[PDB]
Amino acid sequence: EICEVSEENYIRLKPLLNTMIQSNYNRGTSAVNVVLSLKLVGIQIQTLMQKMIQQIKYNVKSRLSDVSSGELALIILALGVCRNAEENLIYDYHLIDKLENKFQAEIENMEAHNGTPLTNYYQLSLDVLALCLFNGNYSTAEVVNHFTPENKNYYFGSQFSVDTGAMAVLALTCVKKSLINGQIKADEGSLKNISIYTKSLVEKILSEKKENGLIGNTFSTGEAMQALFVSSDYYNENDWNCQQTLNTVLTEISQGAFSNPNAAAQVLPALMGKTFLDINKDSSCVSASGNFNIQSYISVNYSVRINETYFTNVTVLNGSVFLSVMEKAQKMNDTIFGFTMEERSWGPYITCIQGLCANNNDRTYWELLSGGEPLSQGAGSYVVRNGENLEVRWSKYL
Ligand code: CNC
Ligand SMILES: *[C@@H]1O[C@H](CO)[C@@H](O)[C@H](O)[C@H]1NC(C)=O
Ligand SMILES: *[C@@H]1O[C@H](CO)[C@@H](O)[C@H](O)[C@H]1NC(C)=O
Ligand SMILES: *[C@@H]1O[C@H](CO)[C@@H](O)[C@H](O)[C@H]1NC(C)=O
Ligand SMILES: *[C@@H]1O[C@H](CO)[C@@H](O)[C@H](O)[C@H]1NC(C)=O
Ligand SMILES: *[C@@H]1O[C@H](CO)[C@@H](O)[C@H](O)[C@H]1NC(C)=O
Ligand SMILES: *[C@@H]1O[C@H](CO)[C@@H](O)[C@H](O)[C@H]1NC(C)=O
Ligand SMILES: *[C@@H]1O[C@H](CO)[C@@H](O)[C@H](O)[C@H]1NC(C)=O
Ligand SMILES: [Ca+2]
Repeated sequence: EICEVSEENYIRLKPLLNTMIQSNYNRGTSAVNVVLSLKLVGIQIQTLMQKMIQQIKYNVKSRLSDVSSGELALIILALGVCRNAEENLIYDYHLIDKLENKFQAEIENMEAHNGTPLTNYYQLSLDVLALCLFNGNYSTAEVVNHFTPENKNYYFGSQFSVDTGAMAVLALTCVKKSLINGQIKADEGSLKNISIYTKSLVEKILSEKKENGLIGNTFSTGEAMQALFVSSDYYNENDWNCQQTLNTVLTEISQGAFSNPNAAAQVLPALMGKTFLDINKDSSCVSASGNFNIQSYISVNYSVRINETYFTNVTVLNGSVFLSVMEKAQKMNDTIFGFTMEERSWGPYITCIQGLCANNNDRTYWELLSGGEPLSQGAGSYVVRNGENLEVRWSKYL
C-alpha cells in the first residue's frame, strides 16, 4: 500500500522543511541527506544545494579515501535524483567507480573479520542501492551471499534493525527490477532467492510494528514505509494500515519529534509517497518546483555499566539533555565518568568512557538507556525527566 499526505495537509510537513533549512547554519551536519530528501519530493533549496556541493567538493578533493561507502552512496544518490548539471560530478569524479571499490572493501572486511563489514548493513544496502540505480558494477551473487535475512548484521543485540532491514529491502528491490529489466544479468534463480530475502525482511519489519502504527521507533518508520511501499507483494491490506502509520508520524512532527535534520530528511520522502526507487538518473528534474510562503532543577540515577557499575545522583536544570547529565558526572569524577565524544552529522556520539572506546570489528558500543530501555535519541537530544534511571552501557551487536 502507498499512502501520503494530502495537499490540504502539506502545512503539517512545514516543521520538517523548517528544520532542514536551519541546518544551513550547522557546519557539523550533512547537507547530502537533506538535499537528497528534498529533491526526491520535487523540492529544490538553493542554500542547502550550495552547502552540499561545497561538502562534496571538499570531501572529494581532500578526504575521499576516508569517506565511508555509505557516505559516498548518499552523495551519488543526492547528485543523481534527476538529470541536472550537478549530476555530472558523479561521472567527472568517477564516484560510481569509487563506490564499487569502497563496497568491495566492505566485502573483503567481512571475509577478513568474521562477517563484520567496515561499517554496517545499512550502508551496505545503501551501496547496492546506489550501484543498482546508476548501473554500477556489482555482483548479484555477492548480494545473495551476504543479504540473507538471518545474517547477524540485521540485528543490534536481540533487536532487529528496522532501518537496516528497510534499506536492504529497497536495495534488494532495485536489483529485482534491474533483473526483470535488461540492466543486469545473473545466475538463474537469483531473482527467486532475492525475493525470498525480501519476503522475510518484510515480515521482520512488520513484526516491529507498534500499536500506534509506528514501525520500529519514530525514526525508523519513514524508511520502513518506503520499504513497504515497494513490497506490497509480501503483505495484505490487513497486515498494515498505512494511514494510521502516516497519522501517527504527522502527530510526532507537530510535537517536534523531528527536530534533528537527519531524522527530518529520512522521514520526508515516504510522507509524500516517495521512495529511494523513484530516483530516475535519466531526467525527472522539474526545474519549477517549490513555492514557499514565509528555573527548577531535576535529579536522576545516572549509571555507567561495563562489567561493574558506577552510579551517582546528578542534578541538572530542567529541560537538560542526556549529555548534560554525563558532563556533570564527568566533573564530579573524571576517572569514572570521564568520557570521549565525537561530533557526527546526527550529533554528539559517545565513543569512549574511562578510556574504553567502542570498536567496530569487536562489534562493541556504548548504549544509552532509561529505565533499562534503549533511547531513541542521542545524548545531545534526549530530554531527561525527574527520577529517571539513566544508563550508559557497554554492549555488543551480538
Ligand atoms: C549502524 C547504526 C545506525 N544507527 Co544508531 C542505532 N540503532 N547505531 C548504529 C551503529 C553505529 C556503528 C556502526 N557500525 O556503524 C551502533 C549500533 C553502534 C548505533 C548506536 C546508536 N544508535 C542510536 C540511535 C537512537 C540511532 N541510530 C540510528 C542513527 C541508526 C541508523 C539508521 C538510520 N540512519 O536511520 C543506523 C542503522 C545506520 C547509520 C549509518 O551508517 N548511516 C549511513 C551513514 C552514511 O551516515 P552516518 O551519519 O555517517 O552514520 C554514522 C553515524 O550515524 C553514527 N551513528 C549511528 N547511530 C548514531 C546515533 C546518534 C545519536 C549519533 C549522534 C550518531 C550515530 O554511526 C554511523 C557510522 O559511523 C537511528 C536513526 C535508528 C533509530 N530509528 O532509532 C537513531 C537516531 C535517532 C535520533 N533522532 O537520534 C543510539 C543512541 C541507541 C542507544 N540507545 O544506545 C546509539 C548511540 C549511542 C552513542 N554511543 O552515542
Ligand atoms: C538460491 O538459493 C538456493 C537455496 O539456498 C540455492 O540452492 C541456489 O543455489 C540459489 N540460487 C542462486 C542462483 O543464487
Ligand atoms: C503567507 O504567510 C502569511 C504570514 O503572515 C499569512 O498571513 C498568509 O496568509 C500566507 N499566504 C498564503 C495564503 O500563502
Ligand atoms: C568484563 O569482564 C570479563 C570477565 O568476565 C573480562 O574478560 C572483560 O575484559 C570485561 N569487559 C571489559 C569491557 O573489559
Ligand atoms: C540506580 O542505579 C544503581 C546501579 O547503578 C542501582 O543500584 C540503584 O538501585 C538505582 N536507583 C534506583 C532507585 O533505581
Ligand atoms: C544526591 O543525593 C544525596 C543524598 O540524598 C544528596 O544529599 C545530595 O545533595 C545529592 N547530590 C547531588 C549532586 O544531586
Ligand atoms: C520541567 O519542565 C517540564 C516541561 O518543560 C515539565 O513537564 C516538568 O513538570 C517540569 N518539572 C517538574 C515539575 O518536574
Ligand atoms: C571517583 O570515585 C572513585 C570511586 O568511588 C573514588 O575512589 C575516587 O577517589 C574518585 N576519583 C576522583 C578523581 O575524585
Ligand atoms: Ca577525559
